[PDB]
Amino acid sequence: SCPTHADSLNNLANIKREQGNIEEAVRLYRKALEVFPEFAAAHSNLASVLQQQGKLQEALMHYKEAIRISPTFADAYSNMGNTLKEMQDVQGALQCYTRAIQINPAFADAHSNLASIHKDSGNIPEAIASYRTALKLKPDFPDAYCNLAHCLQIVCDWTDYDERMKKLVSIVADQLEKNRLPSVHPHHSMLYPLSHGFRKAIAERHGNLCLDKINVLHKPPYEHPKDLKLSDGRLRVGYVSSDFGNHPTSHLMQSIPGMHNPDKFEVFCYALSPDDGTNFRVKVMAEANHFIDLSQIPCNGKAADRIHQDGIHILVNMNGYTKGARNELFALRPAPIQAMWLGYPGTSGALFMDYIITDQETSPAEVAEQYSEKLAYMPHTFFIGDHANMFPHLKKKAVIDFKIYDNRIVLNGIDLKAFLDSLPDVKIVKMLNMPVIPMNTIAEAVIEMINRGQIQITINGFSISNGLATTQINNKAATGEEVPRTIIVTTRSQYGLPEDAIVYCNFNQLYKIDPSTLQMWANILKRVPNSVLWLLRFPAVGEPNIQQYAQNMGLPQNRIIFSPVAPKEEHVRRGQLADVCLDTPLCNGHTTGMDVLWAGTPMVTMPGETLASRVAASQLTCLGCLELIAKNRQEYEDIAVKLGTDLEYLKKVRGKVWKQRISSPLFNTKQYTMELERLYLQMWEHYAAGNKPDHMIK
Amino acid sequence: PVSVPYSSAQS
Ligand SMILES: O=c1ccn([C@@H]2O[C@H](COP(=O)(O)OP(=O)(O)O)[C@@H](O)[C@H]2O)c(=O)[nH]1
Ligand SMILES: *[C@@H]1O[C@H](CO)[C@@H](O)[C@H](O)[C@H]1NC(C)=O
Repeated sequence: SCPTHADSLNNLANIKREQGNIEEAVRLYRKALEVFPEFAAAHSNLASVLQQQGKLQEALMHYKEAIRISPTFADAYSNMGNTLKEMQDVQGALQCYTRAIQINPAFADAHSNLASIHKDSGNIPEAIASYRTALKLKPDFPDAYCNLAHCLQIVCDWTDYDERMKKLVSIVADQLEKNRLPSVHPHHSMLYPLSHGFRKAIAERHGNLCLDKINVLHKPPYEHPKDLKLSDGRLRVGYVSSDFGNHPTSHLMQSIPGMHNPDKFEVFCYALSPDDGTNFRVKVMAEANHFIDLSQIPCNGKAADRIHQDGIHILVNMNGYTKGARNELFALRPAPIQAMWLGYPGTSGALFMDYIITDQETSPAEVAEQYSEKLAYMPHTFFIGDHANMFPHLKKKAVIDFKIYDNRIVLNGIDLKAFLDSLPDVKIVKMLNMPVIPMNTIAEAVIEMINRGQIQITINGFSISNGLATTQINNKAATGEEVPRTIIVTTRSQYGLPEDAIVYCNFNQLYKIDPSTLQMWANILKRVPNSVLWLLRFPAVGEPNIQQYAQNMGLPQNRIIFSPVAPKEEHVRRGQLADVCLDTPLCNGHTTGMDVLWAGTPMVTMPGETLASRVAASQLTCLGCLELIAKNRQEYEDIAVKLGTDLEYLKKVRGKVWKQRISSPLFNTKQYTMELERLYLQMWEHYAAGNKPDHMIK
Repeated sequence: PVSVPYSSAQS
């Protein structure tokens, strides 16, 4: 019955936990509870290591007990909430956090936890308010501070920015060195001024989280295959993604599983997510050699087995530290070779990841210590995209002359050719080359349809769709799931763009912008007097913030023009209206990059050190356009301005991008696949020859 | 109008 005994035990276990020795800690707590079953704090403690070991179901039951025993235990509620949160029961997590606050209004953690839920839900403004409260209540509070900081980042609140950055760094530094799990998230790390050293460390500790979660499974190391004997000479490659369905990953690589050489390769896709219905999921399922739904198999043990089971030589992690990820699977080491690829733009910083697949531009050898994995280079760029398949109606365009611009009123359509031929007067500017519809009555009707805001019209029997109503005419087209079967009109007037300006665009989510980035753009716009910047309300709540800072830089409001976010296909297609994209140098447009290039719209970039900031450069290089790549702020602005003012040049460059986007290897997925295949072989040779992972710079 | 899925955090 003895509380004093039980008390003592507890103290020791706390200690045991201090020295990371979770193993032992747990054993002690459970003994404490055996001596004293009505021991609130024991229950609580035990609960939170069970939580850390990922034994949620049980961890939960303990928190329940603690609370029942000691109903004023605000702390217990708050953690129990976190458990529920991780259990996907947001409903219940929410209840806990709020009970905590109600029981003890002064309790900073619950405020912060609450904010977190909001944050994950999208509601940033409320996330912020709650963080601020938590911080007011407890001013030294790293999780709060760092999350808040990212919220602010996301809506471009740049109050105290410089000094905020210092503090972040300072907090990380402190946390790392005091061996505490750092408050900045590995994915976000990429946005703040931290040493590559630090970024890597962050990734590192987050990796260890998986270790704890699989260690309690006590699984013996796996037996890995050593030859391609059992797999009939074919190397077996496992792609693991929670994004097989409508998500950027699939919009880049859906074609690839399909394009592997069956003679030498057997492809296994492991979905970490339930089939969302979309044709993305359909196609990958249709085309992979084996499609395996792991969202079915919650247990990582079982799932890891199921991989090993399949006899995978190389396992590919398309997720890194993003939503949906199950790195535990990688941490269990079911396959001999395990590589990061495509999905996540940074190091895993983790022992269980052997390679990261990248390229010479994105990750030159100078900055190789950013990464904990060995570099495996693709030959040009490691980036790829399905645009060629998804969006073949943007392979060609036509325009209308209402006075000759390539980007004022644009038509694309699979049957576009066919239609022009029914037309009387089509002049044909050379470069393929661009057909120009003169100001007929036809031209008028079209432009009138646009102006009247009508859905679509018919002309000589061809449907001519207003490219703002795509979802109304065919939602499958609008999302990328189908190729449109109409001819689509796209116009500056649709988005309230000036018919006679230089349009600089950036379609990234606004969190990729910082003060200095906006700065540069300000300078460009001042030096290109007849120009506007085109941006996305992404989130909308960020727009007034940009507008604000825009004006302290002394730009009249009307110099920056916001549009709403649009369905994948409209978003891509309307990039044809821009003259030049200006890439965020803090974090490059990745998918966004490919989308802008597909429209034929040169992009000006300023590669940094972090992988994430060198991707646009890498893409441009593969495309063949080094004159778009700045070495510094100065050069960037010049390149911008030149293209803004020298219309001759612009016409040249734009024409190049447009042609190159076909002729270069960038958007060629077949070639890409084949490259990816050699690179795989290389990796296997090297392992099958008996070596440990080493850089594959070919 | 519209929301598109994108690459995000985790926590
Ligand atoms: O109006 C828009 C703006 C963007 N996107 C898409 O939203 C995603 C962008 O996500 P993120 O910024 O994470 O991609 P990145 O460019 O960082 O790869 C991609 O599918 C874009 O094509 C879209 O469908 N409509
Ligand atoms: C978003 O997703 C695409 C696919 O996962 C990925 O290639 C890109 O690097 C991601 N963007 C960011 C900012 O992480």
